[PDB]
Amino acid sequence: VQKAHSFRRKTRKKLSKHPRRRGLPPLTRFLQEFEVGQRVHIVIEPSYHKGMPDPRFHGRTGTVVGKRGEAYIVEIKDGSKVKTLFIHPVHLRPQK
Amino acid sequence: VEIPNKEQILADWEAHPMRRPRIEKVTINIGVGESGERLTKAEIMLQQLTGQKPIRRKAKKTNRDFGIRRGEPIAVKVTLRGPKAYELLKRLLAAVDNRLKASSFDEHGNVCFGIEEHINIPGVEYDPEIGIFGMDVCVTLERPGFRVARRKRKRAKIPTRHKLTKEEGMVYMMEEFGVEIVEG
Amino acid sequence: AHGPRYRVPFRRRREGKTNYRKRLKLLKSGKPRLVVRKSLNHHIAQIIVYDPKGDRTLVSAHTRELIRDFGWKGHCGNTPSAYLLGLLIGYKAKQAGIEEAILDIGLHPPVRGSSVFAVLKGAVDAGLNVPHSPEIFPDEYRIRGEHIAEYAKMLKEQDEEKFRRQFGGYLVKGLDPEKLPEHFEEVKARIIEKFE
Amino acid sequence: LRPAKIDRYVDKPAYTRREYIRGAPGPKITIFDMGNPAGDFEFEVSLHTAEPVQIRQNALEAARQQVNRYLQKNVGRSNYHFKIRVYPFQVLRENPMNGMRRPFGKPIGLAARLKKDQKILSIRVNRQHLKFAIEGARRAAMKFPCKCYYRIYDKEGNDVTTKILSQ
RNA sequence: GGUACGGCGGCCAUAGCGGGGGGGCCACACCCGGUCUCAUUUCGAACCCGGAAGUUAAGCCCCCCAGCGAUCCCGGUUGUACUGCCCUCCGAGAGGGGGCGGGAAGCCGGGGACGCCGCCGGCCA
RNA sequence: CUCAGGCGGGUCAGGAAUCCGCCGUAGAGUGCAAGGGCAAAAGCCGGCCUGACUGGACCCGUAACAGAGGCGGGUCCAGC
Repeated sequence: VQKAHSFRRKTRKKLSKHPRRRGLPPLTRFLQEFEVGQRVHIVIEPSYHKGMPDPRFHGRTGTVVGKRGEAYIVEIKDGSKVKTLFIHPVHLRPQK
Repeated sequence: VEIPNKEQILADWEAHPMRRPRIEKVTINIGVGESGERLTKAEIMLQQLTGQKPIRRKAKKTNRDFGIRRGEPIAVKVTLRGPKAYELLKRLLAAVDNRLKASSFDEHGNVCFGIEEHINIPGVEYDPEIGIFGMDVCVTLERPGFRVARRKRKRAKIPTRHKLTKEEGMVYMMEEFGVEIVEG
Repeated sequence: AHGPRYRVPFRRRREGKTNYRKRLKLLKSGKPRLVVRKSLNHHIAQIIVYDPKGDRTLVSAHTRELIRDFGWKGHCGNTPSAYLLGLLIGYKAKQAGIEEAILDIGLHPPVRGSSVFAVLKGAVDAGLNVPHSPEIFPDEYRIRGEHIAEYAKMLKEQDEEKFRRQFGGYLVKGLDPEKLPEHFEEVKARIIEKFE
Repeated sequence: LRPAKIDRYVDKPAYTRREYIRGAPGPKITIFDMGNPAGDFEFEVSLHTAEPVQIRQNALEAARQQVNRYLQKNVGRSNYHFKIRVYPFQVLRENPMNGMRRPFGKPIGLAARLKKDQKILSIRVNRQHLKFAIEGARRAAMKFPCKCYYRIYDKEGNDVTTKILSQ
């Protein structure tokens, strides 16, 4: 039986959280900032349901191309085409 | 009964003034069991006996066997603290003979009993509104610094050394007022 | 702890000092926060800014400054003392240069007419503007200290032992509970003269 | 019942979750310990399989009955301890026959899935009845669908098969 | 610059839980009383207001431990289990094997671990 | 403000009515399947309210890569 893709389709372990990590995260990730042209990983935080990108892109590295409101604009390369995402910084991580 | 540690624990109470506990609250419950005019009668009874307002304790879950429905006001209760609580406890404990079962004490030196008919400065004014007379009375003790676990800010847990025990509670009751029995 | 699935809260939450849910909302603004805290005998007012390594406090004021540097002879845990400390911290912040801040009463309840809001009124009067609504401040007479003087007069009219127990430290320090409003006006005058 | 060669091998995924397997049958073997489990017996004869296998509950029960009767007859209730170390968890299903249409099978039995060099059963006994223990192990091995061997261990647990048999 | 002082924080158990000893310059507490501010679906219990008669018994602060929990290093099991690429290598089959490249989990033994950092003030100086 | 469940105590009251202590990492609840997330809360109890609104922009998913009418969702500007 074919099943169409939904937001939380086959994310039982991907969006799960460690038992010792329960609760809200530390505020550093919430309050972090990035600059245009920076490269950032996408690590979704399950406990924060706003500004969440599609779990399809969880674990990918993108480029910051601006910031509207509180969310950052991340440009990513899916296959060969370009996709723009709006992600809250809590879901993002700097690339060292 | 007989407490073997009375002497050295007396040395302890006298040596450490802050180790002396006190009755923080006496709770009196009237389990009326039904939401009728008897409930109001018990409410007014405890109002004129204690002097403060009652509380309508509702029923959790529904049980047809006892003729109760969830959320129905069934029983009432009142909490007494301070010197007025001391006086009320004295008169209530005098109501019945000044004897307490030695086994009724909890693990943390908390004791309580029940009275199946008003007898404490009772007043024969029961025909107008009475009939549900009967009261579960439990007393709680505490060494002074137990508000650490009650205050919201910087709440902490008291160690095992600083909390009461059954023997200390019964000896405190004996020393202050009243006597124990061997309950058989 | 019980096992591997036991979640130990943050250190500050375990100690019951910081409300992280409110911390996040306060820090979202990005402006400096005027942190106000109170003890059994003293008040603390500070101006703090965020720093991921650890938040940095720029201007801080303690109520011992009132007793030593400027001269105070009253209990440092009352609404008038809170107002004086708020005025002092506002003047200090304006001297520092910062012009705006947001109040931070920690995990104290927001009950109107309290010491924290007395500090807020003192700061806004000093000049450091903080968003607020005037209805939360304590009464002007309360800030001037009329309540303590009234209680002292009532106690003196009543049995004097109650008055002695209540204010056994003021008399030895050398201050009568009466004329406290005059003492407050004197301290206010010296503060304004020094800072203006 | 179908031939045991159908279920002999372990190529299929494990099928154990009774919360989701509907109509799964109940065990036909309910006794796993016989004799004197508290007794102190010097030697322990264990039967090992030489390859991954699945042993049906029917084979387990047949071996249990044969070995228990033999040991009871030739040793005595209190002079041995016979144990079956493996419980049947795998569920064996068969196609309900339509033909090959909607062919998912329905539960028909259950079996125990065993890995290489794993122990199936153990007989603890003293030096007097070691030959009886060995014969019982051989009789049990005669009832299983794979190749099996037997080993003799002391109370420490080190193999002494060759030395004990030679002596 | 000293301090068995506090406030705001970072990593968020190698930091926790549970125990033993010691302390109160200042400071933090317990503690005393509810006229006023504030509140009890009753209760000054909590929250709030007014203080210092008393106590370091508790919180708090300093030093110690390996009982539970967590987690770091070393040795054994062990290059074991598992696995990527090639194969005219062995097997009736299942499945194994050679060369090159990776490499556990759990358990056993010995150490570690009763937190480490940032900013600013109080008291002394 | 903190739950389920449990231990000890208490007149009627019993396994189960209402109450007093201790333990309690969620073993409760969150309208409804399952999964994920939630402890000074997203749960329980209350106060006020109707942003379940108007005019628009851009972006992701159904439909990876790789085309789409209709639809769902996300990030925002302005008005009230």
